Amino acid sequence: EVQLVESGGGLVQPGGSLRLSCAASGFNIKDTYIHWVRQSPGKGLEWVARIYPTNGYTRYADSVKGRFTISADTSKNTAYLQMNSLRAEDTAIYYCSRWGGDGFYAMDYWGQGTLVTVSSASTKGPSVFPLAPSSKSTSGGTAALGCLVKDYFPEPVTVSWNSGALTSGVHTFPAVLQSSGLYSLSSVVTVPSSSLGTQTYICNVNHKPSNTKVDKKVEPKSC
Amino acid sequence: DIQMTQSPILLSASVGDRVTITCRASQDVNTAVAWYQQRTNGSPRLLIYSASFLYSGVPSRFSGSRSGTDFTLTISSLQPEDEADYYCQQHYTTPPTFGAGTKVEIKRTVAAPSVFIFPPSDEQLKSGTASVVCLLNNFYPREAKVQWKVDNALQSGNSQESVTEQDSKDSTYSLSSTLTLSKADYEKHKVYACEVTHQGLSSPVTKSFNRGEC
Amino acid sequence: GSYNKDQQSAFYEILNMPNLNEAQRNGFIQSLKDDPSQSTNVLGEAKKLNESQA
Amino acid sequence: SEVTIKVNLIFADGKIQTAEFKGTFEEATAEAYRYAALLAKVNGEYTADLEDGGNHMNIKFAG
Amino acid sequence: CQFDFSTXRLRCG
Ligand SMILES: OC[C@@H](O)[C@@H](O)CO
Repeated sequence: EVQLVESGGGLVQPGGSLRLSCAASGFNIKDTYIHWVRQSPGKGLEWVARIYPTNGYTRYADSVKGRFTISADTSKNTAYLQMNSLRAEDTAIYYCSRWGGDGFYAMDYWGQGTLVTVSSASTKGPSVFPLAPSSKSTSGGTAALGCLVKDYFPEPVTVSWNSGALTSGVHTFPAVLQSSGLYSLSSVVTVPSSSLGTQTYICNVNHKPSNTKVDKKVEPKSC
Repeated sequence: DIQMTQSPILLSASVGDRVTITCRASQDVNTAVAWYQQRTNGSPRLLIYSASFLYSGVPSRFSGSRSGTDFTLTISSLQPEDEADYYCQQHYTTPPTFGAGTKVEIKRTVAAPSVFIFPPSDEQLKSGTASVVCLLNNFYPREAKVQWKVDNALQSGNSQESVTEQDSKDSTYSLSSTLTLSKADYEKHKVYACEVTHQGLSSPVTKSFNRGEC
Repeated sequence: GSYNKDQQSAFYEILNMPNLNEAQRNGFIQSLKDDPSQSTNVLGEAKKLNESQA
Repeated sequence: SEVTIKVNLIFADGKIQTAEFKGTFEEATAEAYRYAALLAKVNGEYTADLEDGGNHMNIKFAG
Repeated sequence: CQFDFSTXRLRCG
């Protein structure tokens, strides 16, 4: 199974430096080209750099030349992107991909990607509040409940329900940027009304940039 | 450099329809064009390479063609899981470049939302801010108007909306609207109401609570 | 690995730049190590950053 | 400035798709007619009726 | 349409 895994993304100040890694498995990077491609609201999908690890030949996008360098360690089957003199415009998901793999002249495997956020704002962990089910969140024998994940920076946060065992009826809303410059989102799930009180419902919230891990049990209110 | 111009930017069609999306290179790229799909929460996935060749594992309902500098991606029988963005990319010259993308949406029958409301949690009310959440679940089409009223006064500028992408199972949308007040303001008023206007409803639906009620 | 005199010279220039912080200085030095073909470009961008932080 | 041309694509068998083209009015217009011509190859001769100053199009294909 | 990190999807206006 071919796999590429990016790591190293995170919050960095303008002018700052970051180094990304791209760990390959299931194939040898000496047999292919390895690319970095980024994706942003401002420019969409934008090629960044490439390397041919068996001879070290590299090419770069004009907008990053001199500021970024690509490299590869074949003994670790890993490629790297050094990112210096970072600017707001470099804020993006960074993917690594391979090209020419199995003779296919396209980028046929891409990693999950890693987000780089270039900003002078500080890391902030979220507060997690229950959205308790109530007489105002039920109809037709089913009920909605959720978690409000408020005031965090930077992205991302992840939310699951019951350690991932609960996926049906879940809606985790896109994050919204508040006027404060902090993000917020809610995740809700619709369940049988009859399960409230007998089935435990927990939202598992993780904000790695702040090392925030919260497991919030959501139940009906007291009255 | 070479640019790739994709059209249309948005295409909406019913399940089973044949859909066509296009991509024009600013100069000759021979056949060196690939098509990628990006599903919600996903990375780009290769569908077609060298203009017309299907990548392994890709459903045969996908096909690609080239005429000069014009490239097409066709889906012969649109499936709910084809709901995604599609991107073309040339690799004829460095830098390789991508099109701006085409968003493909699924048309389905009208469905009115289930409308719910959530007071601020007592936990949140310990610390000076109050978030009131209005939830619109599993509706179609996407267009909806959500208005907030506090003690019957129309609110403006103090709410934000978020909408999910189309559901995998039923092609619907859900939406949250969050009203944000100081705790002091929240405790000063009584009636909190969300009014929802949507094509599937015969008239607007108001979901309300009095602060302090069970 | 080893370096030729031009490579050594680029390292020396970045090492001595007075307005870089140490994260930046080592980031640029790391780039010189990463890709020798980019030495002139990397040095150029280090100079720009050094100047802007005067 | 930037405009959106909204298009109804009306096929001979009654099926309807919708599409949007964005750009300057002139760019979006050129792209919409181009797209119509391309679909016409497979779906039959097209007719384009414009409304809203040309910002909306109903494009019907003959089959 | 504009790409959004949160969904990894284009969002149209
Ligand atoms: O990639 C995770 C993302 O969906 C959350 O951070 C919410 O935006």
